[PDB]
Parts: sequence; structure tokens; C-alpha cells
Amino acid sequence: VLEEALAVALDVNTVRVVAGVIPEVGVSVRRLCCHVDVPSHIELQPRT
Amino acid sequence: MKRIVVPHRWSEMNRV
Amino acid sequence: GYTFADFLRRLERSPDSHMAPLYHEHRELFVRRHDMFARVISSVTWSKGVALVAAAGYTQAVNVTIYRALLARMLLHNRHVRQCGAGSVVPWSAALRTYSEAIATHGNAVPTRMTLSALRLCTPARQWVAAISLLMLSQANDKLTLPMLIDAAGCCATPAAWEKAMALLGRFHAQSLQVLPDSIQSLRPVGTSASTVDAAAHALLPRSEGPTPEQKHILTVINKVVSAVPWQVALSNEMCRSYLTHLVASTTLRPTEKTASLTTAVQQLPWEAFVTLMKTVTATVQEGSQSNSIIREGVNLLQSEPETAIPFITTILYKLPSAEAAALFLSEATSAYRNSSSAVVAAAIRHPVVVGALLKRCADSNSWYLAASIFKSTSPTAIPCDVASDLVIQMRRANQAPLVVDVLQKYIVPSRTKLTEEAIEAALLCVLVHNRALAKASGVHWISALSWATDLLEEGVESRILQTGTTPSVGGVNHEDPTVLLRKKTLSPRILSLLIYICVNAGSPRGGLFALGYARTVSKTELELSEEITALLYCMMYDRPREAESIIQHAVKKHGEYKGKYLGRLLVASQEAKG
Amino acid sequence: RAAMSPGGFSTGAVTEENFQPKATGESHRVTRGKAPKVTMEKGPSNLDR
Amino acid sequence: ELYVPGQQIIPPGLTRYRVDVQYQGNDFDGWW
Amino acid sequence: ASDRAVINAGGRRFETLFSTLHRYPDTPFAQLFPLPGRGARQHRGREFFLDVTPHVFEYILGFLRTNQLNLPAENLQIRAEVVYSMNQWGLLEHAFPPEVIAVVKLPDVCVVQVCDHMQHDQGVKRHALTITYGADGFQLRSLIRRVRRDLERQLSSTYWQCYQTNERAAFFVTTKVANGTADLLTTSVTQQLVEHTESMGYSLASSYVTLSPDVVHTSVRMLIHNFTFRRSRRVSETIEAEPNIPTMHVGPRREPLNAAESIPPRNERAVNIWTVD
Amino acid sequence: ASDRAVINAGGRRFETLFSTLHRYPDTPFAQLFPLPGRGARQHRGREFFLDVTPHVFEYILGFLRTNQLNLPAENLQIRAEVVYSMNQWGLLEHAFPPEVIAVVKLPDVCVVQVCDHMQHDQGVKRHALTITYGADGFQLRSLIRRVRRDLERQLSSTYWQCYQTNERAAFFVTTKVANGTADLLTTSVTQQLVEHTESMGYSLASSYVTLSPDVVHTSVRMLIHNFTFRRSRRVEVEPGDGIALGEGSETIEAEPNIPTMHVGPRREPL
Amino acid sequence: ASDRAVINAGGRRFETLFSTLHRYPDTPFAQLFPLPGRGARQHRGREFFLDVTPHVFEYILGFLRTNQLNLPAENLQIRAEVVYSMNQWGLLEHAFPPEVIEDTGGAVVKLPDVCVVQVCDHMQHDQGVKRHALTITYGADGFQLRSLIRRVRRDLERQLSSTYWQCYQTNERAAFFVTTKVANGTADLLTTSVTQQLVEHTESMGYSLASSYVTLSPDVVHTSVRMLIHNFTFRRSRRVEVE
Repeated sequence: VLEEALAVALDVNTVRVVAGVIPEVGVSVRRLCCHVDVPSHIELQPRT
Repeated sequence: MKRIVVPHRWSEMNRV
Repeated sequence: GYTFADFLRRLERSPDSHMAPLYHEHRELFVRRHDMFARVISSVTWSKGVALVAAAGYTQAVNVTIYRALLARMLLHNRHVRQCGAGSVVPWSAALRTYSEAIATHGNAVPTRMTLSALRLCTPARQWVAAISLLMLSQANDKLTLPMLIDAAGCCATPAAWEKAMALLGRFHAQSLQVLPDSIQSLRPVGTSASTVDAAAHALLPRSEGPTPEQKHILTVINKVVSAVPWQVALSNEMCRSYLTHLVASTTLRPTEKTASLTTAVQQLPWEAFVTLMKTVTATVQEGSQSNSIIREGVNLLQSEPETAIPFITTILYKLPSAEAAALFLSEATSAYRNSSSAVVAAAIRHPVVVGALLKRCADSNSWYLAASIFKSTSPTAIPCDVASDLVIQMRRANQAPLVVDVLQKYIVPSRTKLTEEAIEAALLCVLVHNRALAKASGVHWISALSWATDLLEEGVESRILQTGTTPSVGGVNHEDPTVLLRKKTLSPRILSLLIYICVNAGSPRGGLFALGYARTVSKTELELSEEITALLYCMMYDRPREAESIIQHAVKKHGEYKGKYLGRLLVASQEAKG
Repeated sequence: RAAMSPGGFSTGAVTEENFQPKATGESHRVTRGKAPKVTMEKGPSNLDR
Repeated sequence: ELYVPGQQIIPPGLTRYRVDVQYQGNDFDGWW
Repeated sequence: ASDRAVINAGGRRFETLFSTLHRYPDTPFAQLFPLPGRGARQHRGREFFLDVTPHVFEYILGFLRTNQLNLPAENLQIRAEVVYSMNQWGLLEHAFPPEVIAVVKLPDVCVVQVCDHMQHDQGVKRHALTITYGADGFQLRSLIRRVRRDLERQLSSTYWQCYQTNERAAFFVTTKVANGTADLLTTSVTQQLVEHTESMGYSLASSYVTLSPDVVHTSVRMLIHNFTFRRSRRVSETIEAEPNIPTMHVGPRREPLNAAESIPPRNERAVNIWTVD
Repeated sequence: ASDRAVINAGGRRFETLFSTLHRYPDTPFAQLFPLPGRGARQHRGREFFLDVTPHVFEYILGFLRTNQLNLPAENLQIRAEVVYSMNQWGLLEHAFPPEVIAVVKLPDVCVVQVCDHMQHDQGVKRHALTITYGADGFQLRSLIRRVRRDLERQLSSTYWQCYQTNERAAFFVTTKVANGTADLLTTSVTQQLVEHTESMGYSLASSYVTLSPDVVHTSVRMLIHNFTFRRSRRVEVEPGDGIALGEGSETIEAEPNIPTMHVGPRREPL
Repeated sequence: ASDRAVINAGGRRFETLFSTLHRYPDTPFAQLFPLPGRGARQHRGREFFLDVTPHVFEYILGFLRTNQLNLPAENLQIRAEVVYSMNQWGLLEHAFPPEVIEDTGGAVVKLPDVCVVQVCDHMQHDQGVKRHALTITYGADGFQLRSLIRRVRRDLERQLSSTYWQCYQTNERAAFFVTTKVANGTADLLTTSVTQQLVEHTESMGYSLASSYVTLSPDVVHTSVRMLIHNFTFRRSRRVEVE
């Protein structure tokens, strides 16, 4: 869901996100910190 | 003026 | 998933410090394949080549072919820096360190081509103690050759120790007796008239007239050693006089390299010795076959025009003591050509080497007002761009806007003249000042200013990566010709800030976002305040002044005051363009 | 798998005595049963002692 | 630009961004 | 006069130059004593009077000539006078510059950690020494060539290898030789290890050795040998060429002896321009 | 001059000021020896004779100019002759005042213990290093900075951590590093440990080792490196007497972590 | 009056004769001191300036006066300065001459100033009996292992017979000493006596013991080979010539 949302919002074909924690089924997260490798020619505002 | 030689191995020094 | 071409692109875009992980990541290509390592080294920069060599010295056993390909790549970079004009030459210290690593890894196993390439790399630095040490190291191993003596005499061409180079050439002539007179006489074949010079450029069948490329290398060494020698013994030795008489009456090679050798050769001669030598050769070659100083060049030219239009008017232009003498040589000699029925020679003044010689004589005197009269009059032609790079710098020191942008858009751009980095940094600042003057009065478009940084840009490195299919192969036939992938242009952050201010004052902030993305893509150059500059450009695109003030206040409360000074300057440069 | 896993990317010097032959003899597309693993040794408690 | 022997090598043409997300976990199936 | 300056400190009269006291003119040591104004008053020589210990007065003015300050280790009273007089006069702040971090500087101490890996099966040994230095600048190519020359005379290269793996790390192995031969190799390595560091200007301060038990299923030990050095020294030969990573010689040679070296042709050969005897 | 005080003590000629001897008005050394009264009779310079040793009086006159006194430990006679001169002249109360009811003092010897929990299993070498000192006064912030200067260039900050736990104890973490690079880690920490302690003024008397197996895990082993540092005096300035003269600028430490223990809106405390 | 020459080195004045510094003429130390040339310009005495330590120069000038040398072992910084100053001045080869061995005649060897000795004891156990395989290994060449085994054997004829131990030479720098079928108490007599004979033999070569550090196999399970690794560090501080 996060991958397709970032691909729609950044207009890329397929992006890959890597999470710091891989939680199991049922456990909530509050600040799950992950990193995405995006193309450098995208200059969108971080709120946009 | 530096002469360059190859250092001999033990099979080369003690060749019979 | 990835090809060898994409691996070479990733290597050429990554910096020098990233040579160690990638070699250790894709090490299955390098541990058993020396040809793959040689192809990687030849298709990459010399600094990345020595970085890969220093990385592989701790892991593999490097061969002599690796250092041979590295020295060949450094010689190709020297050829490129001779051809283009920007960037620095390969240092002699790195070549000596590479030769020392090759001679400490492989003792008495390197060929003489290694020593030849080391001497050719130490030649433009004029380091002759390195040549003496290399000759002693080669003599101690009982492998001392004659092209090594030629390249060591070319290395020893210096005003300090020219006598050692002359002694080396004398020992070469004593050892091998017929190479030097045949290589000199190749510049003057038997049975040469003016009709031969006409048919060399008019008729068909471009035959080779006698000079071999080894003879061309020998003649280049002779040209360097006669540039280094003073004028006293250069007019007494038979070899030097023969070379000076055969260079001015060559008529066998192209006029560009002839002009280059004539500019390098007669530099140490004074004016009187130069004009007496030219008078003597014009006497003998025309009697065998057939202030006041501005008058003395007119009688020198009118007796010596069998297709000698290109090199002589540049050699006399270089031999003049001042640049106003060169301006009088451009004007009064053209008037004398109009007086002495010389309509055919004046079509050769529009040759690019003549205006390049005039611009170099104006640039070494640091005269931009004299250069502007040649800029605005003549047609735009291909400048060799070593002089146009510093002429824009010299025009920037006057701190005046319109002449620099005028000559950039009317002489440099239609002639496709490629400037250096500091020249473009000065030209974009002059464009910005002229655009601010045009904005406060009420003509550079922002797309043109974006294209003048990418298309008009010259680096000292050479693109050498070929495609996957476009390579001379041992199996199968090739579908396409060998094509070279052009490297994407890298931009300094001063050019980034100038392009940002240009796209702000032009009224289109999209170009600044595109330039920032291109800079993050080609070289990972991220500005220290770019997270605020992106939002300032987005507020500029959507006309939000209150948010543009709030982000400046937040950058003041977060960063320093001097960091927000740039944001305030960008805001007051946007407010004059919106109004 | 955590006991035999090298931490991060790890490379060493190459020598022809250590070859690492890639000719395994099975398919490279399958990875079930190919990971390096220790044999689990569980020590005895003091009741077992 | 320097290199330390354990750093994260980012390939050219790409830039790493940090995201901070949250979800309920009862509604979702979880992570990958 | 502007040439001679006479300062009477503790009864002892020393002669010095005006450039010595005014080498650091911004300090209170020089601006409190008007040397050009005292030269115009006393035409022969400037006369000043200081109240210090005369042996300490030799230490501060001797620093101005040699650019090196050495403090006494035993006498703590004189040691306390130098840190007090140069702080009150302002010469202490210019003596030791605090720097914030191309030339390479050797450190004051140097530790060398050697990690062996032993294997023993009924009277034979099998060593793998991992020599590791403490900082950059140590030329380990000069260290390994000290090991390779002295070990080639004792044993053949078919039983041991030695190559460099990093700027501050080396390596050495031993392929299953007897205990009388393996201890011959390990003692000869660690003697060329310290003798390389003695040539760098150091001296062995302390050292220790550590032996580990076997792994729970193999006969593998880990012998840890650590050294500690300190800064003792106050700071046309024959090229012997060898590759870093060596190659093994098993059985006959695949390439002949003349195919190793490269020779130029006879027609390209020239006479020697330097003398050879 | 009249301001100069020439004193003949034991045959050696000494020259000093009037205010240095009159630094303490109440002592009988300055009371029974009037310096400005003798300056009215002696026009050029005053002359005083003493029955004290010339090697002793360099410590007596040097005390009045430095406001400190150091006694030689290897010479028991000059230790006895100076303090007896302090008692017969009344300067022992001014040199050593009575203790009323806090600077640090470096001891003559220091024991530095280095506890390593090394885990080595087939190419991977994991370390857990703890450096502790025997006394206070040591600047552990400077010891960590020497580790941060070297190991940041040698490895990324992901693989290792290094921070301060106590005033005399420090910690160093290492997570799953290979054979060669972890040997570069522990040697450089041992390099900067001796570099930090010898810069304090100490000299390594002896260094010895202690190896132990582990109780829970198999491939983990304990390595106790105990270091004995004997005190010397370096040829440069020490941080003991240097901090009293040249006070170096203390840099601001890193921001500590305030842990969260509550979940919710959490109305403000009173 | 005229024969004495003033040497000022490190703020300390030294005075000595003319022939003592020119005792060895071929050394570079005598070439940098033109003693007949400096006496011709200054008729009173020669005045020379050096930047060396005064305590170091007393050892160097003391060797020229009295043909003896004893390097200080309590200070390594002073001792390393003496050897380094006598190397750059060319005085070490006359202080420590090369040795002569007769095995065939070949006499060229330079003894190291810092040598290490590795003593490894292999304790095994098979079928109720135990054995020791002591291996003595010197650092470099030049030492006399023929005389050490003579001192090891002669000190062991009184203690035990030739049946329970054997001691011979395997290499020029390696010595072997086996031990079989001995009691628990008399095994400490053998290892302490060989360690006694190891140090004083190196003292007879002209060395001095710096430090010693031993390790031992700390395993509680049965091991086929237990290893006692005794390491010695010797520093050459003198020279010993027998008669």
C-alpha cells in the first residue's frame, strides 16, 4: 500500500521501501521509520 | 643506476 | 539485469573514493580477467584508474598489461588535454608512482613501451631529473633504446638543461646515423614547386608524401628541443638551421600543426633574427624554384605567397612585441593587400587560426577592449577555446554587463565555442547583471541560459565508454558503428546558484527546480539550504508571499542569520521580477 | 542462520588455493536448503550433570 | 567526497528519503 | 644598541639578540619591556632586571633559539617555574598550538596486535598470524620484505605465504609443518616485527601473550600476541621486486625461464652513456 | 638599583626584588630583615649575608615568586633543610595553611582495566569493550574523541558505538565485524588508550592479559587487559598544571535523551 | 694546553684529548670533527657545538676514552638515543664487531640489539605416562647453540640420567629438549634449570633481560597437546669476550 501510494504521488512506475522494523500481524505502529530510494529529478515539496 | 634482480627461492638456492 | 556499459557509467559517475567498494562488489569480473580490468581502466579516468590499481594491489596480483593500459589511458588523457584545452595535464608524479609500482611488482618484466609512455607523460611537465633516473634504471638493466633517448631528449627540453638534451641528440645521431637527416628532409621532398602545393589541396589521390608517424614524433621532439634552445646556437648548428629552414618551407603537412610548430619554434628568437631568417629563406626558396617596423612586414609578405597564407601571418603576428602591433598587422597589411593586388589571400584571414592567434596576442596582454573590436566585426568561427575562456574572465574584471553577454550570444554561441568552468561562472554572473539591468529598465531567456550551461560546457576528461553492441568483436559481425556515450555534464554549485537567480529573475521558477534535479542526478550536489529553496520556488510559482516570509523567519530561527541572508536576497530578487 | 551469517559485505584477498567453485550441480533458482547453518548444541542443566 | 569502508553506497541517479508512517495493524494484514 | 640585550636574572648576566625577545611581540613578555626605547637611552646595551630562577631563565630563552622546549622530569620546582613564568608573560600560549583536524605524522606510542590461529595434530602445527598495526604511516611493504628474505633461507615457500592485506595489517600462514619448524617460523616473524619498529624510531615498552582453549569440536586455538612501543627517537641500491599477493609453485613450471623477462631487439639497442664497470 | 635586593647565601650571589621578600608582612623573615631601611644606607644595592645552603635558597626564593612549593623526593636532606628553614623563619604557616572544613590530584600510579567480551566464530569477530580507570581526573571526553577521530575513517558509525558511562569508565560496542576490520577496531582503541594515558603524563610500567570463557554462550570469551601506568613528567606541558595556566575551552556535550513513560494527552504536572 | 678540545653539547661543556676522538680515523664521527684544522684557526682550543643530550654524549665520549660499553637498561629513551647516535656517527661497528665462527670458514654476522626467544613446552599424555617436548628457538643467527646445549647437559648430569631426557640441536637458531618418564616433583627441577641456563647463556653473549611473559593452555577438557609458551626479550647492552 505504501509502495503504490508513493508510486502514485511521485509518478514513478515501481518504487521500493525498506522498513527499519518488520512488525508481525496485529501490532500497531506509531512512528515506523523507513527509507525509499527515489529518482533525483523529482522536486516535489515534502508536504505535497 | 639501480640493478633489478629477482630474489631466489629456496628451491633455487639449494638446487642439487 | 545490468550490462557492462551500465557498470562503466556507474563507475564514471561515482567519485574516486567509491572505486574501492565497487571493485570489491563486482570483483568476479576482475580476479581472473585481465582484459576486463584493462577495458575498465581504458574507459575510465586516470585518477579512478590509479584508485582501482591501488585497490587491486592488496587483493589480486596485477600484471604488466594493467600498468600498460593505465599509462596508455594517461597518454590518451594528455592527447585530449592537448586537443580540447580545458582541464589539467596528467602529473608527472602519478606517472612516476605508477612506473615505480610496476617496477616493484614486476622486476625486469615490463617492456620498453612502459618507459616510453612514462617519458611521454613526463615530457609536458619538463621534469628531466626523472628522465635521467629512468635512463639510469634502464641502463642498469641492460635495456637502453634509441626512442627512449629521443623521449628523454624531449623530456630534457628546458631552458635550464638544454645542453643535456643536445648531448642526448648528438649521442643518438652518433649511434644511429641516418634517422635525423631523413626525418628532416621529409619536410622537403625532391621536386617540389608551387604546383605541388596547389595539387596537395586541389587534386585527388591523397598519397602519403613521406613523413611517417615515427618521423612526426621525432620532429615534435625536435620542435620542443628547438623551442627550449636559445637563439645563439640555434643559428649556428646545422641541424637547427636545417629544421628552421625546412619548417617554414614544409608544404607537406596540414597548416594547423604547421602553425602550431611555427608558434612554438621561433619564440626564443628576437625580432631581427626572425626577420633575417625569413628574408634568407624567402631569398633561397624563391631563387631556387623561380612606426617603421609596420612597413618591414609588408615587404616580407609580398614575396612569399605560394599558398603560404595561413602560417606566416600568424607567425609574424606572434613575433610582434605588442598587441597594438598585431592590430596594425591586421589593418595596414589588409590595406596593403588591397593595394598590392592580393584579393586571394584576404579570404584566409577568416580562417579560425588567424583570429585565434590575434585573440591569444590580445589575451596574453590582458586587453579586452582591443579584443571586442575583433569580436564585433568578424564572423563567428571555431575558437580553440583556451583563449576565449580567459577573455570572458578579463571582461568580468571590468565589471560591465552588456559586452560580455553580447559577445556570448553573438560570437560564442553560433560558433559553438566551449568555455571552462570559471568562464561560464563569470558569463552567467554578467548575464544576471544584464538581466537585472533590463528588469530595472522596464535579453536572455531562461531556457537559453539553461542550455548555455549544458551544451556550452567543456571538461578536461574524454568520453570513451562504448555501447554493448558497438564494439569491435572477435565473434559475429557488428550491426552499428562504434558509438561513444556522452557523459552527462556536471555543474558546480556556483553555477547552480547563478542558474537559480537567473530562473528567479526571469520569472519561471520551474527551470530552477529542473536545474536542481539535474544537479542531484549528475553529481549529487545538494545545496546546504535547498530544502528551503524548493519551497521558496513553490511559493513563487503559486504567488504566496506570506509563506515565503514565514519560511525565511523559520530558517532564521533554525539556521544562522547569514544563511537566511541568501533567502532574503532571493526574496528581494523575486519581488523585483514579479513587479 | 544468524550464527553463520557474516556481518555486512565481506571480502578478502584472492589466491588460487581457495577457488569457491560455482558449479554446484543443482538449480540456482531454488534456495531452500542452501543456507549455512550451525548444528544446535544445547548444554546440559545441573540436573543432567 | 570521502568513503569509509562500511558506508551505505547509494547508486547514482537515486536519492534516499526517510519516511515515517503509522497504521492500526488490526485493519491491515501487516508488513511484507 | 639594537643588537645586544643584557638581562640580569638572579645575578647571572646573559647576552641575547633583540630578535629573540621580540620574536613574539604581541605577548606581554615583549610589550612590557621596551627594547627599542631602552636602546636609545643606553647606547651600549639595553639593561633590564628580572626576578626569576637563573636555570629557568636559560630554559625560556633557550626555547627562542632552538624552537624546542624540554621540561625537567625530576625537578618539579623548576618544572613549576616554566609553567608559571610563561603563563604570566604570555609565552606559554604560543609554545603549544592547539590544532583542529599531505604529510603523515607518526604517533607517540604504537601497539601491534598479532592474532594467530593454531592447528595441532600429533606433533605438527599450523599457524596463521594476522599482524595488525595501530595507525597509518608504517610501511608494511618494508616489513614483509624483511620477513621474506630471512625466511626463504630457512624454509621453502611451499610451506608458508606472506602478503599485505591493508595499510596497517599484514598476514602470514604456515601449512602443516613440524613443531621444530613452526616455532622457527613464528619466532623469526616476531623478531622482524619488532626490528621493523625499532628502525622506525620506537622502543618496545611492554608486551604480553594470550593463549585460548580449543573450539568445542576442532583442534583450533587463537594465540593473541600484543606489543606496545613508544617514541624513543625524537624526530643507487639494488631493487628487489616482488608482487604483493604471491603465486604458488607446484610441480614443473608452465612457462620457461626466458619467457619471464622482457628484452628489447638488437637493432634498437644503443651504447651506454654512463660508465659500467 | 635600589629596588634590587642582592643576597649572599652560602657563597652564591642572588638578586631579587623588595616586594618578593615583603610579600608576607607578618613573618619574622621579612620583619627582622628590613629591606627599605637598608636601602637608605646602601646607595647602589643592599647586601645581605645568610647561613643557608645555595641549593636550599633556590627553593626558598622560588616559593615567594611562584606561591607554591615543591620538595625533591630523592633527596632527604634538602627535604629536611628546607622545612627546617620554614620553621625557624615562620613560613610554614604561609606555605601550608591549616585545612578548613575541590581540585583533583593525579595519583603516582593508575590501574586501567579493559574488559573485552569477544565473540569469534569463523570469520566474524564481535567485540564488547569496556574501558575503566582507577581514579578520577582523567578526561574521558578526550579519550572518546581519539576513538571518534580514527574509527570514523576506518568504519561506519553503524558497526560501532562509543560513549561515556561513568566519570572514570567508558564503553565501546561492536556488532558483527569481519576478521580483518575488527582487528583494526580493537588495535586502534588500544592505540588511542595508551596515547591518551601517556599524554596525561603517565608511563606504561607493565601490561598483562587475562582470558576467560563464557558461561551462557559458547564462542564468547572474556579478555581482561589490565594496564599499570607509572607517573612520569613529559617534556611538553601536562594537563595537570596546564589547566591551571592555560584553561582550554570545554566544548558542549551532546544532548541527552529524555525518556517517555506515558501514553496519552498527559495533562501538565503541578 | 693545546691538546685539549672543548666540546659544548646541549648546554654542557666537555674537554678531552685530541687522539681520543681520532682513535678510529675511518669513522664519520672523526671526519665531522677537524681537530688539526680547528686547532690551527683558534690557537687556544677548538670550540664545537652539538645538539645532542649531555647524558648521551657521556656514553659516546666514555667509549672513546675507555674501551668499554654498558648501556642503561632502566631508561629506554636514553639507551635508544645512544645506539642511534653511534649509528649515524659510525661508531657501533667498532663497539659491537661482527663475530667469527668456524664450522668451512665464513665469518660475517650482525647480532640484533633486540632479540626475542620463544620457549614452547609441549605436554602430552598417552597410556598413563606424560612427556615434555621443550622447544627453544632464538630470534636470529649469530648465537652459539652448541655452547648452550653444553651448559644444559652438564647441569643435568647431576640431576638425572640420559634415559629420561634428550637434548640436541635441530637448527642454528632452534634447540630441542625432550623429556619422558619423569616424576611430578623432578619435572620442576628440569624446567627451572633450563630457564636458568637460558638466561645466563644470553648474559654470556653480552645481552640483558628486558621482560618475560608466559601463557598456558586454559582448557579443562582433555587436549592432546598442551602448550606452555615462554617468551623472552633480550637487549644488547655490552660485549663479552672470553680470554
